[PDB]
Amino acid sequence: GVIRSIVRAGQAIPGPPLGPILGQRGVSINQFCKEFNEKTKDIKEGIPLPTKIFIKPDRTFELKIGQPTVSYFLKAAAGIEKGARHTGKEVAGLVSLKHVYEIACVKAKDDAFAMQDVPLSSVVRSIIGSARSLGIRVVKDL
Amino acid sequence: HFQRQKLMAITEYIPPKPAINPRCLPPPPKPPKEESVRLLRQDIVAVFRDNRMIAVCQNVALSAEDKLLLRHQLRKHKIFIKVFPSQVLKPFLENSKYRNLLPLFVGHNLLLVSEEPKVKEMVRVLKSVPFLPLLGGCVDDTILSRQGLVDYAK
Amino acid sequence: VCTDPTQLTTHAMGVNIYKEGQDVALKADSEYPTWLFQVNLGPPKKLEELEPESREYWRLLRKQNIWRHNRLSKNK
Amino acid sequence: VKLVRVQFCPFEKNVESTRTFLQTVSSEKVRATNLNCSVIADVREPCVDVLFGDGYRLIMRGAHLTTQEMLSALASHIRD
Amino acid sequence: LLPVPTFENVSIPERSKLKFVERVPLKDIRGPSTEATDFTEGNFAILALGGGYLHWGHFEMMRLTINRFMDPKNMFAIWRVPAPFKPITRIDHYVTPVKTGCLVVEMGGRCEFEEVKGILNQVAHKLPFPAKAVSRKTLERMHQNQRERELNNQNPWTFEHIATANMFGIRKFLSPYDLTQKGRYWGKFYMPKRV
Amino acid sequence: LREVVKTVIEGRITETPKATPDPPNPSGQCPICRWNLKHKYTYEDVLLLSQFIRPYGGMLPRRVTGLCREEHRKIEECVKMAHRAGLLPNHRPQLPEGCLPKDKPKLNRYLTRWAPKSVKPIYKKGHRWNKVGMAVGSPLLKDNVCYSRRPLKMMH
Ligand code: FES
Repeated sequence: GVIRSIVRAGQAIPGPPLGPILGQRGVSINQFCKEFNEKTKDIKEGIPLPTKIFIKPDRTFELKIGQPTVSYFLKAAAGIEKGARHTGKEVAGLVSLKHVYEIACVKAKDDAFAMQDVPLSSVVRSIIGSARSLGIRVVKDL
Repeated sequence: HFQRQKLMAITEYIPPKPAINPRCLPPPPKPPKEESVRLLRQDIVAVFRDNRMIAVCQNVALSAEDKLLLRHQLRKHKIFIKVFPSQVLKPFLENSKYRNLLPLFVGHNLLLVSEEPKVKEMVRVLKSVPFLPLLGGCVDDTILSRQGLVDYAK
Repeated sequence: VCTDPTQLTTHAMGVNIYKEGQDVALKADSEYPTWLFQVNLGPPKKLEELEPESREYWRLLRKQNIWRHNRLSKNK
Repeated sequence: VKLVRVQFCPFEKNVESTRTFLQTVSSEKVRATNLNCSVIADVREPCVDVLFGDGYRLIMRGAHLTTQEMLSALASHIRD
Repeated sequence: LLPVPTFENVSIPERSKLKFVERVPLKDIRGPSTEATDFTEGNFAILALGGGYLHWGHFEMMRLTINRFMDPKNMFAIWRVPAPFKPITRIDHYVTPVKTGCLVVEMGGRCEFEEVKGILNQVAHKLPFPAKAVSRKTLERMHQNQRERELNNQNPWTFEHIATANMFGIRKFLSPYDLTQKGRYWGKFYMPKRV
Repeated sequence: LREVVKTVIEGRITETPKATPDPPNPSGQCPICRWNLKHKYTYEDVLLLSQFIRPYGGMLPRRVTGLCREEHRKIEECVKMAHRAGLLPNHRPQLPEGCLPKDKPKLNRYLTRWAPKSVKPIYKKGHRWNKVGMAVGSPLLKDNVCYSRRPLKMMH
C-alpha cells in the first residue's frame, strides 16, 4: 500500500504523522526510522523529502525517496517559512528566469516524480504551478 | 353546471395521427459524417509512416508508469512506445497510407513501432515479457505471423 | 548562503543545496542550449493559446470537461 | 488453479471471446486473487487449458464459446 | 466535442441576497396575469399556474431558502411581487394576491437551470397555488408547444366560434370574463393544456 | 444458435430456422413493421408469440429479435396473458430438480393484466358514482384495431 508523506529528513520520528499511521497497518516503527535515518545521512538534513513507502501485507518496508521538494525550496528561495492566509493573490517573493531554470536542471535526475521528460516545458509548469500553490509569483524579471 | 361541461368536451383538442411511428418508419437518410479525433489522426499517421515494421502484441494489465519505463527501455532498443486511445485507431486506416491493416489492429494491444530492421532489439523486447503474447510483426508493413515475423526477420 | 543579487543573478546558488553539492557558477546564456531559455514562461496555456491540433489543447479541454462535471457533482 | 494455459492464433482468424478472456485472466487483480496460478499465454481454433493439482483439467475452445461461459465455468472451479 | 458554454458576460449585482418582506402592509386573483409576465434580469424564475394568496411566511420561505442556498458569486435574486397587504381575519396574517401566469421570483447569474430546478420546485410546492419553475428557454418552449397544439387542432368546432357566434345561446350561461379566457382559465386556476 | 456439449466440452453452432421469404412490407425497421402486423395480433395469437419466447416460457432478448421496444412490451404482455390463461402447455416453467405441482385446481382465466397472486379482494364495491373499476385488458394494446362501434371497456 502506497503512502505518500513529505516529512523532513532531519527528524526521523515525527510521531503521529508517520509512526501510528504506518503502525495502524501493522509495521515496525523503529525499523522505518532507521532506514529513513539512512536517507537522512545521504541527504541534507532539515529539508522536506517526498516518500513513496509501500506497506505490503507481508509487513515489509519498501522505502523510495527522491529529490527535496521544490515547493519548500521555492518558499525558502522566497524567504517564506509560513505563507499568507490565502496565497492565491498574496505574494512575498519573486523568482526570475535563471533561478527557475537552474533548479530544474538538477531536478531531472529522479526516476520518480516523472523526471524523465525530454522537454523542460513539463518541468517548469510543475514548479510554476507549485509557486501558484504557494504565496509566490514567478515574474520573468524584477 | 352539466351543460357547460358538455361544451368543454366537444371543444377538446383533437391530435392528428402520424402515418408511421418513428421506430417503424421506412429507412430515412442520415447526415453526412464529420471528423471531430482529427488531432489523433496526425499523431498516429506520423508514427506509423515513420516506422515501417510494427510488432503488435496484446497489452497485459500493465501500469501507466511501467509504460514510460518501457518507453525508455525501447529507446535503448531504438524503438518508441507511442500509444493513443484505440477508439480512434480504427479510423486510422480510413485516412492514412493504407486501408487494409484493420484486422491487425484488433482490440487493445501494445504496438512496438520501429523504423529500422534491428531484429535482435525487437527480439529482446519479446524476451522482456514471455506471458505477454506477441500477435506478430508487419515487417515492411506486410501482414505476417509471430512465427513468420521471426522467419522473415532471420 | 548567498546574499548578493549580483551573485544570485551570476551564480547558480539554488541549483544545489546539499553539502556534497557545492554552489556552481552560471555559464553564459549561449553556453546552454537554446531550448533551455525558450521554455514556456508565460501563463498557463488557455484554449485560445493552445493549438486546436495539439494534445495539450485537448488534454486541458478534457480537464475543463471534468471541472464542469465536478461543479455539477459538487452541487449534486 | 496452479496453471492456466490460453492458446490462440492471432495471424489466422482470431476469436475475440478467447482473446478477451485472456485479458481478464491476465489482470493484476485477477492474478493476485488466484496467486497460485501460473499464467502462460501461447501465441501463434483457439484452445484454453487450465490444470488443477487435484487432476481436474478443463479445456475451453472459444470458437463457439463466449468469454462469459468460460468465466462462469472457471469461476465455479476456482472456488472449489 | 464542442466548446463549453460560458457565463462571463453575466454580471452579478452587489445585492445578491433577497430583501426583507414586511409582515403587515376583489377579483385580484380571478383572472389572467397582466404583470411580471416577461423575464427582466435573470434567465430563471417561478411562474404561477394558479391564483393564490402569498402571506408573510411564504415570502420568508422564499427569502430564507433562496438566500441560504444561492451563491452570491454566481447568482442573484430579485423580488417580482409586492409585500402582503390583504388581511385574513381570525387579523391573523396578510397576503399578496397573485394571478395565473405571474412571475413571483426571478433569479439569474452564472448558473444553469438544472442547478436551480430542485430548489425552485421545492419552493413551488410550498407555494399556496400551483406553480412551475420556468426559464427563458423552457417558457418559450411552453408557448411554442402552446402555439403548435393550437395551430394543428383538428376540431371542426372551437370555443371562440361558438362563444362569439352565441350558438345555442351559450352566452346566457357564460360570464363576460369567460370570453377573454377562451376556456384556458377557470376561476382562479389556469388550464395549461387547454388549447 | 450455439449449443454446448459437455472436463472437456465442445460447442457446436447449429442451423437456425429461417424467416419465410418475401415479407409483405420489405424494408420495415422491425419485423412487425416488416410484416404489417402492428395492430392485428392478440394474446390468442400464440403461433406468432411462441417464436419470441424461450423454450420454458422466458422472454427472449430484444436485441436478438431486433423488434422495436413498442412491440417488445406488447408481445411480452400478450405472452404474459397467455401463460396465466394456460395457453402455453409446452412452455411451462421448468421444475428445478424434483419439485412437483401443488396439484390443486387451477382457475380458468383470460384477459388477466396482473398476477392473481398479488391482487387483493375488493370488499367495498361502491355506489353508482363511487363504483370501483376492475381492469380488463392492457393499456399497451389500446391502439389495436377495433371492429366494434365504441371503444372497448378497459375497466369492468
Ligand atoms: S412495426 Fe415498425 S418498428 Fe414496430
